[PDB]
Amino acid sequence: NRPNRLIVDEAINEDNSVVSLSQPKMDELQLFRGDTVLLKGKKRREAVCIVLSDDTCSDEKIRMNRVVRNNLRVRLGDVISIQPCPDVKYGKRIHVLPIDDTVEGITGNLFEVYLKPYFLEAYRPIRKGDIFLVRGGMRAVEFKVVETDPSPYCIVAPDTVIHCEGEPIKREDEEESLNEVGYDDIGGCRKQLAQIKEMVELPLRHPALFKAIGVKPPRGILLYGPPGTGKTLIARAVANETGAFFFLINGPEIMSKLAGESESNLRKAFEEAEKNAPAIIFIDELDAIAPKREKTHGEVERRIVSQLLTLMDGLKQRAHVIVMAATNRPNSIDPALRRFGRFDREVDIGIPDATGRLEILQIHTKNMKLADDVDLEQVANETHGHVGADLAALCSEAALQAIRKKMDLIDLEDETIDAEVMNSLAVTMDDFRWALSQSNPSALRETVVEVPQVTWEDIGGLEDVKRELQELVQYPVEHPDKFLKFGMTPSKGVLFYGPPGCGKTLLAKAIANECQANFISIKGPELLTMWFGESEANVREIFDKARQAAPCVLFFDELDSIAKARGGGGGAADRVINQILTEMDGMSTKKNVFIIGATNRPDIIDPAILRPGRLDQLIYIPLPDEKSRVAILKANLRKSPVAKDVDLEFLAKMTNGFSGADLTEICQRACKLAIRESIESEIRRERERQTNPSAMEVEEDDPVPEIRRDHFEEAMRFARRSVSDNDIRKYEMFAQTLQQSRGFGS
Amino acid sequence: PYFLEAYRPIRKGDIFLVRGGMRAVEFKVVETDPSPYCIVAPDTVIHCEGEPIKREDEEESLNEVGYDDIGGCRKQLAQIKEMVELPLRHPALFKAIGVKPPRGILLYGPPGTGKTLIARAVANETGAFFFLING
Ligand SMILES: Nc1ncnc2c1ncn2[C@@H]1O[C@H](COP(=O)(O)OP(=O)(O)OP(O)(O)=S)[C@@H](O)[C@H]1O
Ligand SMILES: Nc1ncnc2c1ncn2[C@@H]1O[C@H](COP(=O)(O)OP(=O)(O)OP(O)(O)=S)[C@@H](O)[C@H]1O
Ligand SMILES: Nc1ncnc2c1ncn2[C@@H]1O[C@H](COP(=O)(O)OP(=O)(O)OP(O)(O)=S)[C@@H](O)[C@H]1O
Ligand SMILES: [Mg+2]
Ligand SMILES: [Mg+2]
Ligand SMILES: [Mg+2]
Repeated sequence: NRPNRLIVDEAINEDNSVVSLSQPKMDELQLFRGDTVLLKGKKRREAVCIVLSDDTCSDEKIRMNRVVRNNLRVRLGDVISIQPCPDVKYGKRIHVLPIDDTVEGITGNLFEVYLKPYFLEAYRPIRKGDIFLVRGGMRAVEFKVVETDPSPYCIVAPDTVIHCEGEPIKREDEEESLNEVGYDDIGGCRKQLAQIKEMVELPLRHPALFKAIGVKPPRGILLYGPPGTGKTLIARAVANETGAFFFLINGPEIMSKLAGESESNLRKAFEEAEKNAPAIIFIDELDAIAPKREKTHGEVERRIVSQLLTLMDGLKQRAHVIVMAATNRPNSIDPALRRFGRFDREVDIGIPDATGRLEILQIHTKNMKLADDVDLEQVANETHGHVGADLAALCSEAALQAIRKKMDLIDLEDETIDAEVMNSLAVTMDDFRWALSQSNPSALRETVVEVPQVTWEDIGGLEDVKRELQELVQYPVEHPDKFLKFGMTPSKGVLFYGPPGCGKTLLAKAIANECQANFISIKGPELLTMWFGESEANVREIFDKARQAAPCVLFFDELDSIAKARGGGGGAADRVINQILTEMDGMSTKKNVFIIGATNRPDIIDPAILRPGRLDQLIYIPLPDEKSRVAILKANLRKSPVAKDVDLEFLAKMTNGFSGADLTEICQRACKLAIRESIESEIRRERERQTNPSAMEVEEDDPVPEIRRDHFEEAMRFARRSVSDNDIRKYEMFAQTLQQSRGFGS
Repeated sequence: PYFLEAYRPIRKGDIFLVRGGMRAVEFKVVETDPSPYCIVAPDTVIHCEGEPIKREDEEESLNEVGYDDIGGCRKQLAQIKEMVELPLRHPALFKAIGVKPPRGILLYGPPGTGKTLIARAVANETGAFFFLING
């Protein structure tokens, strides 16, 4: 019962000689955050590192980098003893040698480019026989600390002369390489990688214990997503990091053979993974082998599908084999493969969000050298609809434009192998600014599931509606116990209705931002574009995406288009509304999926939507008042530089009966007047400066930097109301008599 | 915990079964000194040391499937017993009657509701020969 045996978890820090610990474990273990610890591992191999602190780190777990993890012959979830050692002295001679595979391109220097900035103000604790890694110069490079004269371990001081001359040596056959793929090469998919580790790590770490329990493990894991999102990468990383045997079956490579060779290749893969248990068999591109029953023709294709089903069912009589697979959508797989005892667990890898895209861009720009203006958060906010492969291509294209301009400088003697041109080489912001425009993203039709970025501050007015939406959406998530006590059940749906342009889409986004839930937006034209024989699996697919990503807000915008397409034979409108109604009835509230609709025409809505148990909360969103108009105009003008002279309350008194869209239109029109005036002034000053050279005052400056009362008072003369007064009386009537539409009605 | 406040009447040569610990376990009462049958009192010292022995080839195992592994389908299992139990219990008598039995029984339902299980249980519990063809 010792407090020094610890177990490895994933690393957050980026350094090669830093381990992390939580503070109570250090205080029990008598360690401070400047110490120099010694770490023992399997096959009697040990390491030396600098410890620091963390709060996200637990006590039963230590977080260390992959380079330390591979110098200890340790994988994820293994045992390591830590002990303090202030017995570390400085050095005199330290002999390093590169490793033969990483040094086949460059020749010339290795000391000043690589080793010189690495040990400067670092004092990295090294030991004899350790491999370390340096990034820089569009390449990563390995070295091994071969010999220390104060043997065996020391701290690299400026006293130590570092021998970097000799032959790059060969590897030992059990040295784990650093060009392999691990968990740090994957970004933007934290949750899914956690699920796959939970499913897979225990039945492959502990086969004997888990056989001795008597529980069944999973055996079929189907990864799916759009093309190019890193599924082959995830399977390869789980295989390398658990250390299991790994056999790869490729889809076209099996279907390209002749007949009896295809059957025997499948059978040999499953037998060979019997022999070397534990294993992982990865079937890449499954829908080339086993597509739909109606899309196969012949004897050979159906015979291969039946072969694969026999082997998947016969895995039960085997020991410790996981079968993974990958496909671009689940609906094209033969549905007999997704039963029980076959591919029964599904993991969905989607397109990344903004945090994900920044993390991809940081992965691919490791070995490159960036210029000092390049801010990758702006690139990550610009690139929308990019999967990971597109971001890798964008980084590669920017690097090639930089090397092309340096061949515009240096072309004559650049043909030799120089390290200096690589030293000077840098990628500016305009290269990324170029390659952003000449890039063709590939996931724009895909439905986006993310948290929105519209807070409550973008919305002006509407103060009781916000309270009512909190009490509908947020309260049965945070406080389920009150609803258990008082004996009621929460409701499921809301319908917003009202005049055009008053802020319904913004409210539906802001409550999803408030509750930190996902958000799926569907518009009426998107449902009507879905075809005659195609709308069915599509509406079911949207309600499935809502169940997988719960707690969710599923928002049906623009219902008046679906209503107007009925009656001019409008059969597709009736088919879509009936199928939405059936899916709402089937939905059980124990996943916290919450449904919202919105309409500008509350007179032609289908009354069966308003039934209790369906969208039966009716919130009327009206034209704003004078205080509300002041709040709207303040909300739209937060980014614009506005002069002090502007009176907003005067604009609110002058604009009566406007909606929110018209107030935004007035702001847009005034800003265009400002840009026109500025460009006239720049043409006039350029003309005058060029027509009178040698001017005594070279004073470049903003002539008008802000928006004054002239611009708003001119933009006010072109204002037009969007909602006429007869319409206002009709919306006031429906505000009270909408709920009576279900009987005979009107 | 098994024999505590139980006083279970045992006999020499019987197999019994204990559940617990994410596993079921078998034992056989091999030898009683008041031969052959007795009641397990706190007087009895219970020898639980030795080698776990092999089975006899006609010992019916308890990892097989019977009618107690099926739940939630009382009515249908009653129908299948009525159709099947008499023509397989008494073949000679039923041939001597002159009535035809059924010969094709189609079980159907959604995926995952235990159809393979029901057929396997009827096969084990009647003791008929059983051949499995897989599609
Ligand atoms: N999440 C990611 N993080 C880092 N790199 C990624 C990521 N996703 C994709 N990539 C890069 O994109 C390349 C192609 O990804 P793939 O693994 O081929 O994706 P995929 O699932 O194979 O798509 P298909 O349908 O097989 S073409 C990878 O080799 C990586 O370089
Ligand atoms: N209450 C409001 N506060 C701030 N901006 C608003 C408000 N209402 C409307 N806007 C602005 O007007 C635009 C239209 O708002 P939406 O919420 O999309 O209105 P809508 O109810 O969906 O009606 P339409 O048909 O879509 S214009 C928004 O993008 C805002 O720029
Ligand atoms: N009524 C039940 N009582 C107890 N366990 C059941 C029951 N139904 C299913 N199971 C369990 O579910 C497992 C799978 O059932 P199966 O016998 O495979 O059903 P099934 O009819 O084979 O479905 P398919 O279409 O063949 S995949 C069984 O091995 C049992 O563990
Ligand atoms: Mg692939
Ligand atoms: Mg809108
Ligand atoms: Mg079956």
